[PDB]
Amino acid sequence: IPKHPDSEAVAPDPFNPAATQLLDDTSWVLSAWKQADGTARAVPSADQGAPITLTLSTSTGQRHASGFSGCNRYMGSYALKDGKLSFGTLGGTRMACMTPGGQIEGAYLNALTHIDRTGVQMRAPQQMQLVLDNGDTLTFDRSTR
Repeated sequence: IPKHPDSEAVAPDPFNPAATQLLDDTSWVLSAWKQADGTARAVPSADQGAPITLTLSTSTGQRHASGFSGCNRYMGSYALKDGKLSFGTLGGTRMACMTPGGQIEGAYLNALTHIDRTGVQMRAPQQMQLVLDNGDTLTFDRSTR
Protein backbone atom coordinates (compact mmCIF):
# COMPACT_ATOMS: atom_id res chain seq x y z
CA ILE A 1 0.00 0.00 0.00
CA PRO A 2 1.99 3.01 -1.34
CA LYS A 3 0.38 6.49 -1.47
CA HIS A 4 -2.28 7.68 -3.87
CA PRO A 5 -0.67 8.85 -7.19
CA ASP A 6 -1.57 12.52 -6.53
CA SER A 7 -3.17 14.80 -9.18
CA GLU A 8 -1.30 15.33 -12.47
CA ALA A 9 -4.14 15.40 -15.03
CA VAL A 10 -6.15 18.46 -16.10
CA ALA A 11 -7.45 18.04 -19.70
CA PRO A 12 -10.67 17.41 -21.76
CA ASP A 13 -11.80 13.83 -22.53
CA PRO A 14 -10.76 12.02 -25.76
CA PHE A 15 -12.67 11.39 -29.04
CA ASN A 16 -14.74 14.06 -30.87
CA PRO A 17 -18.39 14.20 -32.15
CA ALA A 18 -17.44 16.05 -35.40
CA ALA A 19 -16.17 12.63 -36.68
CA THR A 20 -19.32 10.49 -36.22
CA GLN A 21 -20.60 12.20 -39.46
CA LEU A 22 -17.86 10.53 -41.60
CA LEU A 23 -18.92 7.02 -40.36
CA ASP A 24 -20.23 6.07 -43.82
CA ASP A 25 -17.39 4.58 -45.92
CA THR A 26 -15.25 3.29 -43.03
CA SER A 27 -14.33 -0.10 -41.49
CA TRP A 28 -13.35 -1.16 -37.98
CA VAL A 29 -12.63 -4.35 -35.97
CA LEU A 30 -13.75 -4.93 -32.38
CA SER A 31 -10.79 -5.87 -30.18
CA ALA A 32 -12.07 -5.38 -26.60
CA TRP A 33 -15.45 -5.04 -24.84
CA LYS A 34 -15.72 -3.66 -21.31
CA GLN A 35 -18.86 -3.85 -19.20
CA ALA A 36 -20.50 -0.76 -17.70
CA ASP A 37 -18.80 -1.28 -14.33
CA GLY A 38 -15.45 -2.31 -15.92
CA THR A 39 -15.47 -6.13 -16.51
CA ALA A 40 -13.49 -6.77 -19.67
CA ARG A 41 -15.61 -9.42 -21.46
CA ALA A 42 -14.03 -12.26 -23.48
CA VAL A 43 -13.93 -11.58 -27.25
CA PRO A 44 -12.45 -13.51 -30.24
CA SER A 45 -8.96 -12.08 -30.93
CA ALA A 46 -7.87 -12.55 -34.59
CA ASP A 47 -5.69 -15.52 -33.52
CA GLN A 48 -8.87 -17.46 -32.62
CA GLY A 49 -10.28 -18.00 -36.15
CA ALA A 50 -13.32 -15.64 -36.65
CA PRO A 51 -12.66 -12.05 -35.37
CA ILE A 52 -15.41 -9.42 -34.99
CA THR A 53 -15.23 -7.00 -38.01
CA LEU A 54 -17.54 -4.06 -39.06
CA THR A 55 -17.80 -2.50 -42.53
CA LEU A 56 -19.66 0.73 -43.35
CA SER A 57 -20.06 1.50 -47.07
CA THR A 58 -22.76 1.72 -49.77
CA SER A 59 -22.05 -2.03 -50.23
CA THR A 60 -25.75 -2.72 -51.11
CA GLY A 61 -25.92 0.62 -52.95
CA GLN A 62 -27.46 2.02 -49.67
CA ARG A 63 -26.23 3.01 -46.16
CA HIS A 64 -25.94 -0.60 -45.00
CA ALA A 65 -23.61 -1.78 -42.30
CA SER A 66 -22.20 -5.29 -42.73
CA GLY A 67 -19.68 -7.38 -40.79
CA PHE A 68 -18.90 -10.61 -38.95
CA SER A 69 -20.05 -10.57 -35.30
CA GLY A 70 -19.37 -13.80 -33.45
CA CYS A 71 -19.30 -16.58 -36.08
CA ASN A 72 -22.30 -15.28 -38.04
CA ARG A 73 -22.33 -12.32 -40.43
CA TYR A 74 -24.69 -9.42 -39.79
CA MET A 75 -26.10 -6.50 -41.80
CA GLY A 76 -28.65 -3.63 -41.60
CA SER A 77 -29.13 0.11 -42.22
CA TYR A 78 -27.58 3.00 -40.22
CA ALA A 79 -27.89 6.80 -39.71
CA LEU A 80 -25.63 9.53 -38.19
CA LYS A 81 -26.94 12.02 -35.60
CA ASP A 82 -26.06 13.44 -32.14
CA GLY A 83 -22.36 12.46 -32.53
CA LYS A 84 -23.42 8.75 -32.62
CA LEU A 85 -24.10 5.92 -35.12
CA SER A 86 -27.71 4.82 -34.90
CA PHE A 87 -28.72 1.55 -36.59
CA GLY A 88 -31.96 0.35 -38.19
CA THR A 89 -33.35 -3.19 -38.09
CA LEU A 90 -30.08 -5.17 -38.03
CA GLY A 91 -29.77 -8.97 -38.02
CA GLY A 92 -27.97 -11.97 -39.56
CA THR A 93 -28.41 -15.80 -39.66
CA ARG A 94 -28.25 -18.65 -37.13
CA MET A 95 -25.25 -20.67 -38.22
CA ALA A 96 -23.44 -22.63 -35.46
CA CYS A 97 -19.73 -22.47 -34.43
CA MET A 98 -20.04 -24.23 -30.96
CA THR A 99 -17.72 -21.55 -29.48
CA PRO A 100 -17.73 -18.67 -26.95
CA GLY A 101 -16.60 -16.23 -29.68
CA GLY A 102 -19.40 -17.67 -31.90
CA GLN A 103 -22.54 -17.26 -29.76
CA ILE A 104 -21.48 -13.72 -28.75
CA GLU A 105 -23.45 -12.65 -31.91
CA GLY A 106 -26.49 -12.62 -29.57
CA ALA A 107 -24.88 -10.26 -27.05
CA TYR A 108 -23.29 -8.11 -29.80
CA LEU A 109 -26.62 -7.39 -31.55
CA ASN A 110 -28.11 -6.57 -28.10
CA ALA A 111 -25.45 -3.85 -27.80
CA LEU A 112 -26.27 -2.35 -31.26
CA THR A 113 -29.70 -1.23 -29.90
CA HIS A 114 -28.19 1.05 -27.17
CA ILE A 115 -25.82 3.63 -28.80
CA ASP A 116 -26.42 6.40 -26.20
CA ARG A 117 -22.72 7.50 -26.23
CA THR A 118 -20.12 7.28 -29.06
CA GLY A 119 -16.33 7.84 -29.21
CA VAL A 120 -14.37 8.20 -32.47
CA GLN A 121 -10.77 9.45 -32.82
CA MET A 122 -10.13 10.08 -36.53
CA ARG A 123 -6.69 11.12 -35.32
CA ALA A 124 -4.34 8.29 -36.33
CA PRO A 125 -3.70 5.74 -34.87
CA GLN A 126 -7.52 5.65 -35.19
CA GLN A 127 -9.59 3.68 -32.67
CA MET A 128 -13.37 4.07 -32.46
CA GLN A 129 -15.08 3.33 -29.14
CA LEU A 130 -18.78 2.62 -28.75
CA VAL A 131 -20.54 3.11 -25.40
CA LEU A 132 -23.94 1.81 -24.24
CA ASP A 133 -26.67 3.47 -22.15
CA ASN A 134 -25.52 1.43 -19.11
CA GLY A 135 -21.95 2.71 -19.51
CA ASP A 136 -20.59 -0.46 -21.28
CA THR A 137 -17.64 0.19 -23.68
CA LEU A 138 -16.42 -1.43 -26.99
CA THR A 139 -12.89 -0.57 -28.28
CA PHE A 140 -12.51 -0.92 -32.07
CA ASP A 141 -9.42 -0.53 -34.23
CA ARG A 142 -9.81 1.21 -37.57
CA SER A 143 -9.13 -1.27 -40.37
CA THR A 144 -8.66 0.48 -43.72
CA ARG A 145 -7.03 -2.49 -45.29
